[PDB]
Amino acid sequence: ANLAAFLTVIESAEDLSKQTEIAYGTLDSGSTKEFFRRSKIAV
Amino acid sequence: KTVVVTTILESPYVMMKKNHEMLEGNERY
Repeated sequence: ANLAAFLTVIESAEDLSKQTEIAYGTLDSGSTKEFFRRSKIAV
Repeated sequence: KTVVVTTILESPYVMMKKNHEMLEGNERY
């Protein structure tokens, strides 16, 4: 039965922040790093 | 002319914006 079941059978930025195992980075000097540094949202 | 509007912070009806510690006026809500 379980073989039959086997054969038969991140989605956003928040899901990325929650997952610490996956690593994420940005360009060292750019609008992206500055935007993250100056941001005030929790994520 | 202006109306005195009363409210309470019962989300999501009324809630302060991001970093609202520095935010004031009608914009802070």
